Amino acid sequence: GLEDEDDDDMEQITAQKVLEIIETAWINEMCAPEILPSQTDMLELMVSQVAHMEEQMRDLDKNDFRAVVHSMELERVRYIMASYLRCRLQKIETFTQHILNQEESREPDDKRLSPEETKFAQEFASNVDEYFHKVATQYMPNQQRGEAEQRIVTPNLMSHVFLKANVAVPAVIVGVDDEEVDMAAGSQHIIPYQLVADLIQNNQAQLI
Amino acid sequence: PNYYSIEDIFVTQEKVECRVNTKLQRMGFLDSGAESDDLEPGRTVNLPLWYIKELKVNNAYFTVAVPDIYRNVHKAVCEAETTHIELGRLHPYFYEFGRYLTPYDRNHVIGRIIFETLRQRVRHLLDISKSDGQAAKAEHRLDNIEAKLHEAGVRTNSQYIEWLQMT
Amino acid sequence: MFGEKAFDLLKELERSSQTIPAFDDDGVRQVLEEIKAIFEENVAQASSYNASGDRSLWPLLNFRHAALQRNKRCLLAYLYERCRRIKALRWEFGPIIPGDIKQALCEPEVTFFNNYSKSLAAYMCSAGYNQGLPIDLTNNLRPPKSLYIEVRCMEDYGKFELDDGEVIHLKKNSQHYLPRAQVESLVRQGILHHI
Amino acid sequence: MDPSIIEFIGEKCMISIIPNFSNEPLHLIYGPVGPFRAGFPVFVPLWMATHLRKQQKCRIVPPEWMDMDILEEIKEEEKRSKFFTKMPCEHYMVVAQLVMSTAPDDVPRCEELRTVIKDIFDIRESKLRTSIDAFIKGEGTYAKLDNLTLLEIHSVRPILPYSLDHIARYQRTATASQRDTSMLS
Repeated sequence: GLEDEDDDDMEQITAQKVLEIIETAWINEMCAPEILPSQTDMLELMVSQVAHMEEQMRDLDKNDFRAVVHSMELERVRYIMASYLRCRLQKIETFTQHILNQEESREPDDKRLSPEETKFAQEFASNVDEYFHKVATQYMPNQQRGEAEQRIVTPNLMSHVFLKANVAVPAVIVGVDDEEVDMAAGSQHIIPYQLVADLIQNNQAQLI
Repeated sequence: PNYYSIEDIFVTQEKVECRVNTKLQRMGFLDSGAESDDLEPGRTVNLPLWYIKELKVNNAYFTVAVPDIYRNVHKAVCEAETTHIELGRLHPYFYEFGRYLTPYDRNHVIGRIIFETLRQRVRHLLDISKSDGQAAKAEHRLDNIEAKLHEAGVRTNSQYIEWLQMT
Repeated sequence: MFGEKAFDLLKELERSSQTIPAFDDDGVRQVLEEIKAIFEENVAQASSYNASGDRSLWPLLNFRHAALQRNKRCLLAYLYERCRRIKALRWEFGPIIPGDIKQALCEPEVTFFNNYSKSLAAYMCSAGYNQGLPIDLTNNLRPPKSLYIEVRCMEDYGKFELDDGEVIHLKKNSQHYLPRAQVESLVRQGILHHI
Repeated sequence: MDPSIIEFIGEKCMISIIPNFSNEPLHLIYGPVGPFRAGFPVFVPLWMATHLRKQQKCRIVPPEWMDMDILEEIKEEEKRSKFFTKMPCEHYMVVAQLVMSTAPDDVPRCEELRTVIKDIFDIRESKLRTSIDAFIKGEGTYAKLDNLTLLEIHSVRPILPYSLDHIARYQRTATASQRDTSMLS
């Protein structure tokens, strides 16, 4: 109803702006221990914006100058997208163990994880078991048979990462277990990650 | 099933000099057959970690038990010589042994020693910041947990170089 | 050697760095003769009155346990890194140009190779476009440039270029009727650091 | 952490340059781009003057922090900057390299300039060794960024932390666990 949104709506979101709209939420997963929220708007955003700019080229599909530039920017975009998904592929390809368990805690919406990832992941875990098929499956585990209880991959949430200040330059004391006394706006007092899976889901703070 | 690693099972193996308080039976992997389901209260024994990982630090089937490197004397003067206690390869990994073994002491000292030792790496690799030349530099005073970050920091500089211009 | 051989087992890949002649299915046969060599003993005392429930077995449970731990998870690495290397070179190309040999498939890796290729295929279908554009990601980085010419190379083997050509002889001087979709696979798995 | 990953960050920044065309075989992109007229400045990113100057299309000029006196006073302030100093664009270590490759065809004083950037780079880095030389008792709730730049910090990143977890696990376990009279792991 209330128009004029940063999404694909009744206003111009620049290719530069569509860079902005998820650049940080890619950089976070670069520097991180566990999975972060999923996003899905991109899949229609990119393909829409990119196709429109493509056809805008496609009229003048011979040039040397600006057709070329548009192509270059497009390639930069695809680098970023492939990189995001490379990392998340990697983390769940590792973390097929108890990632499923938070998901059966709620099975979140597009927030936490995405469905095709789930198909991917359960397909894989079936593969591992039906590969172990041709190892020891006259005597496959007599108790710990399927997806197991001590077999874990990515539980750890204290990989001490760098945090970027962006808020009240005084100690705006906010959600974290530790003594985040002496918070600020352009500073950092580094800490673990478990204690803040909060501000970055608030996007109060950022990573570096 | 571990704090996993390619070193997944350099984990439950370190052999000891474990003594005895009471009787034993049927030593199994020792010279044992149908020969001893009985032995003495008091006998030093070399023993793995795996079966004893879960054998009752309170209970005494076995006893107060340390290795001699792991005996407290050198380790004490190396919390006073937490400055140049030198390692080599007679005890190549020396860094997270207590990361199992600490509660089996009955004297409550191990972890303090160890943490001090690696606070020294909080001070140590001040000098380690570059790859100056050819193959290898100093590659035998090393646990193979410091080996990893050592190679890693080397690489970090190695590619920083290629950044340094078009190079 | 008492649970160490994987240092030897991935030593199959010792020369196979990027000067790779080929590969094989090493290090399974005698070693997984173990898994059935041992369950006999591990379950020899099974629900037995041989001891009527006392302390004595308590290592032996663990003997089994650690034996298995080493076994299974060694094996996890033994396929896992293989997925990893094949995935890397398969980021250098699709399944257009398959593995060097397709004879170092330790049988259940039927499941695994195909599973990985097609899990990724599914994810591809999601990716690129909502319908799914398997979208060129890691090869043929010509900006808008020629479509139909052949070029010079650096002596490939594998001979897997089926694409659109009668015979392009995918090696050095693979120089024939080469279109664009002919030449759509290999960039750095060992050819054209030099045209 | 790389030589180019940060140019996906750094190289997107802008200056304003002069071309020798007006609006091209295409006029202009639907975008923040300005109208193209030769003989006059135009604002662009710096992933293109690269593409353009070597395409023999344009001239170019720098920012203003690319000078002498700013880069003669920032250093002496930075001397007793017990923490950090003036930060002209905060990733000038990547802009300056991608600047000083080609543009020194016509940039002025591209050598004493380089001298100073190295002179400031090394010192700030070296400072970023000695910060470590006070870190006691697991102070992973206290640190410095206040006028940091990024091209220095990624030169450390993988080293310490993938260790620092199990390093200060002995004391990070302390405000996260319990035992009897002695310290816990």
